Amino acid sequence: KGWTHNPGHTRRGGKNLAWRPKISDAKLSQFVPLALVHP
Amino acid sequence: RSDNVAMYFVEYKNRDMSDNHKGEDYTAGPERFFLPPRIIETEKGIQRPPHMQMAFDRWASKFKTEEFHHWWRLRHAKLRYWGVRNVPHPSDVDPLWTEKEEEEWHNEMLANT
Amino acid sequence: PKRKKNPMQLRRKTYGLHFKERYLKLEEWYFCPLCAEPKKQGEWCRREDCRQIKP
Amino acid sequence: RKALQSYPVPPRARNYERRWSSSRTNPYNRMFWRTVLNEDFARPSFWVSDFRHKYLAKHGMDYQGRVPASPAPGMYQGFSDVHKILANHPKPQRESRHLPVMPMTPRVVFEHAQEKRIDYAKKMHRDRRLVEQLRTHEFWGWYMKLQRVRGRWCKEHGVSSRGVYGPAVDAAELWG
Amino acid sequence: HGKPASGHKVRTQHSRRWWMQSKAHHLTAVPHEEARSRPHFPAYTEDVDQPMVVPDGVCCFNCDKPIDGDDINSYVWVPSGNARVPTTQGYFFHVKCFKCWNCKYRIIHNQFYSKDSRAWCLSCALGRDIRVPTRRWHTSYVNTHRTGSRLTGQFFPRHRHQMEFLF
Amino acid sequence: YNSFERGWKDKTVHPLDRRGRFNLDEAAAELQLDEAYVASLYKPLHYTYSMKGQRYPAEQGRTSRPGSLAASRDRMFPLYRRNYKLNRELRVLDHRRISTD
RNA sequence: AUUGAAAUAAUAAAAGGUUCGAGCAGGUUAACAAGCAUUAAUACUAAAUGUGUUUCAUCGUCUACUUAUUGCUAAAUUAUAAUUGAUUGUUCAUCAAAAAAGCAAUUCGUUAGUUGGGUUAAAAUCGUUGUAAAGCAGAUUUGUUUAUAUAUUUAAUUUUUGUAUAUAGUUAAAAAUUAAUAU
RNA sequence: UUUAUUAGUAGCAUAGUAAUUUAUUAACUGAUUAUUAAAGCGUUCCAUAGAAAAUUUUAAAAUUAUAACAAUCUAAAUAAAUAAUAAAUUAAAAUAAAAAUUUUAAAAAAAAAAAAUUAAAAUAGGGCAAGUCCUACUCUCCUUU
RNA sequence: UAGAUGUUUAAUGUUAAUUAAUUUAUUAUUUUAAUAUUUAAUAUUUGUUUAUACAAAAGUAACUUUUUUUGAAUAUAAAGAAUUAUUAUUAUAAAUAUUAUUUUAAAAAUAUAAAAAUAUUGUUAAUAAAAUUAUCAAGUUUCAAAAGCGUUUAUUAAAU
RNA sequence: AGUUUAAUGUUUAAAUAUUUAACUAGUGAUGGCACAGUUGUUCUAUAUGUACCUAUAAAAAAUAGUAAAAUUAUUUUAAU
RNA sequence: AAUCAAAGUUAUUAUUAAAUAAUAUUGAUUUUGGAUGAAUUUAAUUUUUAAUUAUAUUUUUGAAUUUUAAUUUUAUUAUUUUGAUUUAAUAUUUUUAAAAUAUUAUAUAUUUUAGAUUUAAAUUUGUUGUUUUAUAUU
Ligand SMILES: [Zn+2]
Ligand SMILES: [Zn+2]
Ligand SMILES: [Zn+2]
Repeated sequence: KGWTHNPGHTRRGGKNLAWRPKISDAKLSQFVPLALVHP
Repeated sequence: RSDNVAMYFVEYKNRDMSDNHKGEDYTAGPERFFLPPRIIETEKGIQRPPHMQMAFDRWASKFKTEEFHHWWRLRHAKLRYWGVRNVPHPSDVDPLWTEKEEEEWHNEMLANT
Repeated sequence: PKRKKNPMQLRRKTYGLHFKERYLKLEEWYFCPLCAEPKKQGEWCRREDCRQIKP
Repeated sequence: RKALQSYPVPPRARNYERRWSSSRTNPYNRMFWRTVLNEDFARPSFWVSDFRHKYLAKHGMDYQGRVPASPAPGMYQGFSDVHKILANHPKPQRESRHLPVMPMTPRVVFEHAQEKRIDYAKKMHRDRRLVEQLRTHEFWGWYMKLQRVRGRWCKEHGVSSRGVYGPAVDAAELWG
Repeated sequence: HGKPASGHKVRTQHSRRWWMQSKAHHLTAVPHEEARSRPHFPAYTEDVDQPMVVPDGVCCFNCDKPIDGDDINSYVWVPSGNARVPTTQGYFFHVKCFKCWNCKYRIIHNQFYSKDSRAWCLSCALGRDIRVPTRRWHTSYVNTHRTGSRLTGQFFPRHRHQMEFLF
Repeated sequence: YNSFERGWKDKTVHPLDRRGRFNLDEAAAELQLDEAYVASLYKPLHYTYSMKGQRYPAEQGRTSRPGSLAASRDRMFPLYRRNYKLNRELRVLDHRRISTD
């Protein structure tokens, strides 16, 4: 009842790297433009 | 007809250099299975090695009896007990080899006469 | 089977290239010049002429 | 299940019982050692073990001799199925002096029907090998005609029957 | 305290005290613990050392009539291991001369007692008197031509026979 | 099977036992064994002696059919007719051999 | 209406629950095992096999065992398994279990409840589903969408100096040994 | 409170993995000592052999590690049964629900193997209702010897 | 449109006084009973090759002409599991018959295991009574608990 | 070599068979005929007495409205 | 790729069933015994193969009930000689067995696409389509 051959929490579906890049939201949030001006 | 297994005809290569099957024909099987195979008429003048064609009729000798003509009659009852379609009744299976088919061959051994 | 199949279920059976290729295909053939009988290629008779030179 | 009293002779193999014992064969060779070794096991078979009690009374002694077998004529005349009040011996006789004759009980006749069907079986086997020692005996005798007529033919036609090579590959007595 | 202390006798044929009580003590060398165990005897006693053939000066022990040489299994050839004394090989009897001489019925369980060159039934030859069997009276149950006697006696290594591994 | 289509035929009848043609009665004369008896050795013992046996139904022969006459089990299989002289002479106990009075 | 008790392997005709979209009483006092509102969901555990969560500084979640198979801890391996949730008809049956018994225990008895040894656990896969495939191809790929992802059983370097009573930090080698493209 | 002999955490009502000792790297094992055992107990106890446990130890079954097709069990051609079957063109998938497990409703999407769902199951498992059954004893009642 | 405020059949349908177009309108979404489908392009089936005993029950789908004896009479091949199926019906006896029913070009499971280095119980509720073998098929030992060897429908300190 | 186990089989070749473990020593027992249903038999398990002992077979209309399954005819004409 | 809505006729053969009717009846489907019988025996004071015109009484208070109808008088146990009469029912087998309309990136049959959706019955004791039954044809 232990020792999985497959360690880690690599999710199943969210793999497109364009609409869900594998970047920790801690390091990805710093690009969310909270002063967005041109559009 | 009994299953879609294919049927190849494996034959040894050149027989015109043989000594036993010199000019035989295989377009059709022997009539009764104890009868020697039809020969190409262009080479009808062929005789065989005796040890081959004297031991054959030694074997073919058992089907020329009536005890096999009883085992033939009988077998047709088995194939009906096991019902196999299209098997004639053992009452109309008149023998393979017979006395009328005896007279030719004893007079076809004119070599030893 | 927890349901019976309407024909439109039985009819989808006849669309895949498995039904078609198994049942509904005509075989390519031609006349064996020696036997004058229909014949497929690569197959021959039990007969000297048909067996020496493949018709 | 076909009560044993129906069989001419009681059956040879006698099946028993014993959910926790699985073996067809009755253990003979144990029923034999007892009986041969212990005299008492089998009931005396009255006569051969009477005739004392009739010697002791009339002679004042133990018989002290081997008792005659084959009970005297006239003994056990009212008995009908003796077979136990005896050994399996026949009912002795009448009280006569006529030559001994087996009273053809249904049992004795059956034994006759064995010793004829024993001679029958040993005769159907004894002459299978007698004709089997013609078929194979004469097949060989004929087969050597074959290797002779093949032996004669294979010299004029020169087929050495030893490969594509000439005898010069043989004379080396190697593989080649 | 595993509870079901009364049991099935589950072992027994899985012991080493068993493996020594299953052997046969036959007439071979086969020191011990090497003889066959389940059937108690090896099939096909090889006898290349001495050919073990039926002799020519052969005769019935019980009847004394000469016996067919070897073309037949009408004779019950009991080779009592190495016998020599009854004949060059062991006692010989036609199948129908295999009865007890004194009581004249069959030799029950086939153990006979050679009384002065006439096989006597063990029970009569022993003094007992019950003198008629049930099944077959005047013909024993025996096998013919040693085929019933090859459960015992003289398997292949009948001696030291070390010629094998020596030079 | 040199058939190219297996069936109740072209099943090579004996692809062994090449030593055919046994003249039993002729050979039985050498052994002096009652020619009628020897030939019985070489067919299932059902067919000759009064023994319990299993027969095929076609072997039994049919009633007179519209297509074929009554084909008795004998006239189609002559050498299978039981010989009850040869049975009795060999297998059954005669009154004679046990006549005691 | 003319006594009181039992499981009898109790049953037959019905619905309706123990294991729950909500309840109850006995774990350091208090947060938690869990005797009543549904409903062929037809026991706990193990094996295998997944999963969406959520949880500090990269960033994070692969331990294997002993005793008992109860389940969850104790505790041994230097150092020791995040927490929730949905999960097991595929696999076992150990437990729990239906006069086969027995022990102590309650019964006037029939019997009842602890404990131990016993005690079938199962059908041709139709739909969905998914893994593959459809015989095809001179060519990976524009966009869909992703079983697929480098580390969590620790060494030896090297800087052990910075800082202070001991001493860090990028890395590298080795180890856990394997590679991945539908028109 | 028969409880003396005797064995006693034992198929011994809980208390428990009994407390000690060993044994194991780790002892809910098992064995030992004694001994107030919820209420064993003289038909007790000892002795005890193939049985079921506990060690030690050795060992071929492919026991973990571990994955490792040699063998036999085609397709096609032929014959043609079975459980089950209200329907389907929806079925997916995500989310809320409201009585329920979720299934619906709604929104919003968008050939062959395996057993996740549909009932992959049979049939066991409950407990309640009315009905009948069967067994039991100081309290009910006949046919009763 | 069409009575009205929603649950008790309309019948001279050949004038049951019939006589060439009555065009019969009346049919129970389940029950059994009979058919037909689905599962089903299927599950089973598949006939290539040969190691002899004889009784009685049991049958009688059963053909007939065949030479039974020296007995009057009497009668001699075939079962049961629903079947031509697992299936030597073991009453006997015997021992060399060249007696004769088994489709086929693949990998998944699975039934199954030839072969093969290490490791030896770490697997598991629990290894060790667990097919055959010519490499000839067998674990040893200690302790504790435990009677008789028979006998049992959930197989034993059952009952003898 | 037919029988306390295990695998396979799971409408299976079987409404118990295949392979296999165990066991196997019956002068005391598959077996002449004999006991029959409120009862036989029981080395006693409420077991069996012809493939569920609740015996079969036979004869009833027992009860079942006290949450079982059903109960056949559209176009209506007073409500709760 | 995908759909597409779809065939009502066998052809040919003749004296049962059911109730009813108030005349017979020693046990239906070979030839007892076949020694000479002892072996081929079903009988007795009870709602029975016997079948009875009232609502008052009386009654364990509650399932219990009415007495000749004309004394041999007809309510009585029954068919051949109208295919025996009548009315209801009607077949059963042999071998028959059939057919040409809706897309082209997908919710469900209407031609002109879009609109459209409890399958019903029960059960709902409004735990209010509560997990029950139905493959279809007659
Ligand atoms: Zn041709
Ligand atoms: Zn002799
Ligand atoms: Zn003697």
